[PDB]
Amino acid sequence: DVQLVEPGAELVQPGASVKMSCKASGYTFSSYWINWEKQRPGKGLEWIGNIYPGSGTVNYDDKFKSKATLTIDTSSNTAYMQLSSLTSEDSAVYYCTRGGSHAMDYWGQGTSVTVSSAKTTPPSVYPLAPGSSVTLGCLVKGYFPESVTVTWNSGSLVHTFPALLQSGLYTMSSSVTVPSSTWPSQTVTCSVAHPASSTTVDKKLEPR
Amino acid sequence: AMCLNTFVLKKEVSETQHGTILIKVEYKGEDAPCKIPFSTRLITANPVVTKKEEPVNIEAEPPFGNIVIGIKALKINW
Amino acid sequence: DIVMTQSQKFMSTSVGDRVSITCKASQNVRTSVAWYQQKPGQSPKALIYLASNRHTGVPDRFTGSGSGTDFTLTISNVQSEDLADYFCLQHWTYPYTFGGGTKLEIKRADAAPTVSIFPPSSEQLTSGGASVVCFLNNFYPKDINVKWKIDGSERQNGVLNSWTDQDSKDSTYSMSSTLTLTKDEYERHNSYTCEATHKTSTSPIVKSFNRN
Repeated sequence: DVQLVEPGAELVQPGASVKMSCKASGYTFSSYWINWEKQRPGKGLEWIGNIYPGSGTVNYDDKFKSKATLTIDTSSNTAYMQLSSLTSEDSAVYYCTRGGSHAMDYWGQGTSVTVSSAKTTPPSVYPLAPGSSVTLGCLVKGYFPESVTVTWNSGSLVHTFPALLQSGLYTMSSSVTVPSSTWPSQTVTCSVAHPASSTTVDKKLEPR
Repeated sequence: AMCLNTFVLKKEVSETQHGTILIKVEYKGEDAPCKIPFSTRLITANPVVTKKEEPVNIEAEPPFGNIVIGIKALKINW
Repeated sequence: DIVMTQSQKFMSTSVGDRVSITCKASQNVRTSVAWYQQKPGQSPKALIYLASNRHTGVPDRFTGSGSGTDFTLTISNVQSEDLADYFCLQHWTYPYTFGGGTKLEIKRADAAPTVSIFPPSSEQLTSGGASVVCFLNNFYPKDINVKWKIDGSERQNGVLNSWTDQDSKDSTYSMSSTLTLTKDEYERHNSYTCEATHKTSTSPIVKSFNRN
């Protein structure tokens, strides 16, 4: 099975540099090209460049010559991309893919790079209880960086709302809808995990 | 009109991901913008020099088993 | 550079229908065009190579066509699982360039939103903050208006709206609206109202609470 392994996320400050890896397995690394792509939300994908491990050939999209540096290590079957003089415009998901005559075939899971001066911050978790089905929720406010998970009743029980910036910090919410016979008679809890801050907060939803 | 001065190889010719050959040239003439003279098949639609300073990428499909750019004309073997 | 134009940012299709997504190249790229499918939170998946060849494992419902400058991806018998962004890519010459993508929306019967309002919690109020939350859940079509009112007067300052992607499970949309005030300003008012205007009703769907 062809696999291109990339780290999930990188958090970096403006003006810094970041180096990400693309570890290839399930095929002969030196026989195929590797492509690098940038994807910003609601934006057109861009091709940064390509690399041929079998020959050492590197081609850059001229738009990224002042931003990206592509390298390889045939001994570890790994391709790397370094992005330097980082700005908020560099915040994006960066994909590697295997290439050749049929273009991008298998793509990596992508590395989500956040460029920000914001400090890693744990979320404040607020219950959302009303003042036949009942809708409940949890408001997950003032955290950094992305992302969080909101789990309802140890995953037994939903809408996850995409995070918004408010301001240099994220805020998201999650709703759950249950029959009015299960709540408040039985406990409904939201479990909020923020791996970046080593936090896990449970909020039991109370009536009133 | 066609470029009348000298071209220099800015990088050794290499094979691309899509099976063409990539030829990076730098122009030395005063007459830019101009059309690059090319003779052996040309893949680049309108190979043109925009500015003297700016190198330009030319792509070609080489036949099985010599390339001439300019008119001391740049010579390339594949 | 070669420009790959996908003129349709969004395409809406009923379950079982055929949809054709176009990709127009700024110059002749012969048959060096690939098509990818991308679902939210996933990496792109290769569908079509060299304009018309289906990748192994790709269903026969997906067909690529065209050469030169006009390319089309056709999806027949559209299913709930086809909800995704589809994009083209030219690999005729460097730099490789992608089309802007086309988001495929699945069309279905109307669904009225389930509207719920929530007062700020005691925990938030202890920190000097107050967020009033309104969920507008499982509605269709996507177009919706949310209006906030404080003691009957329209409030626009401090409202932040978050929209989900179309749900693959039921083809509906959901939205959360949050009105953030200071604890001080929140406690100077009594009634908080969230109103949703949608195709499904002439009069807005109103949800409110009174602090008293």
